Amino acid sequence: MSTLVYYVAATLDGYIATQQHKLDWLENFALGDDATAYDDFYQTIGAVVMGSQTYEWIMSNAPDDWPYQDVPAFVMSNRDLSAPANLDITFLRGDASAIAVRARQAAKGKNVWLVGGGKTAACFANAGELQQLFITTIPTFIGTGVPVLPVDRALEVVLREQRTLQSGAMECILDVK
Ligand SMILES: NC(=O)C1=CN([C@@H]2O[C@H](COP(=O)(O)OP(=O)(O)OC[C@H]3O[C@@H](n4cnc5c(N)ncnc54)[C@H](OP(=O)(O)O)[C@@H]3O)[C@@H](O)[C@H]2O)C=CC1
Ligand SMILES: COC1=C(C)C(=O)C2=C(C1=O)[C@H](CNC(=O)[C@H](C)N)N1C[C@@H]3Cc4cc(C)c(OC)c(O)c4[C@H]([C@@H]1C2)N3C
Repeated sequence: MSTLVYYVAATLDGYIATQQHKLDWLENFALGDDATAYDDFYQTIGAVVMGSQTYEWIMSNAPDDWPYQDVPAFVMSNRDLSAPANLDITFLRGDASAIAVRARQAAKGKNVWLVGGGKTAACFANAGELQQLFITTIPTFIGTGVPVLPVDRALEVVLREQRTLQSGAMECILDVK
């Protein structure tokens, strides 16, 4: 069917942000020309899913430039949060299965991009709803920070592809189960 994919950038110790929710280690790093183009991945996406912390990061850091206007967007939270009334943004909560079929439908046969973050990704994985991961790994350790996938127990994956870029960053596709 349609794939729920976790496409994310992470440190070598498996963190997707500093403990203060900063991405200096990420944004200050030049992936290089030989990286897989962002567009080529985003072309395969028909919906995005997010937790509320990642939503608030994007709105505080790019308030006038929502990046996913091209697709519907589902933000999970237990608040009655509000989006600018002009943006394709829905707020859902609870069981991760219902959210996935809602998002897979809206994706129209394209994939659902689980942008994150960790807590949200783990909710889906614990529910057996996460099917693939695409990780860009930055050659750095930050010691502590936001965990990429805080699952409750060991989630094993099959390595389906891996590239090492000229800059030291790496890319891999992981299939769940
Ligand atoms: N480096 C990268 O490539 C990426 C980095 N990031 C970073 O990750 C950080 C945040 O990741 P994280 O800290 O894991 O927080 P999340 O982004 O996972 O948001 C977590 C929140 O989502 C809500 N939520 C999750 N599951 C459910 C559910 N089943 N039902 C209802 N609400 C739910 C809750 O919000 P509430 O409290 O509202 O209930 C929870 O606190 C941010 O700093 C972001 O910038 C994000 C994506 C990729
Ligand atoms: C592949 O390597 C990745 C690198 C090198 C990255 O910089 C980033 C990622 C990578 O995967 C991925 C997604 N890739 C993306 O290209 C877009 C930004 N979504 N990201 C997910 C998001 C959403 C977002 C949004 C905005 C507006 C950001 O402002 C720039 C931003 O930094 C971020 C980021 C981060 C950026 N978090 C919060």
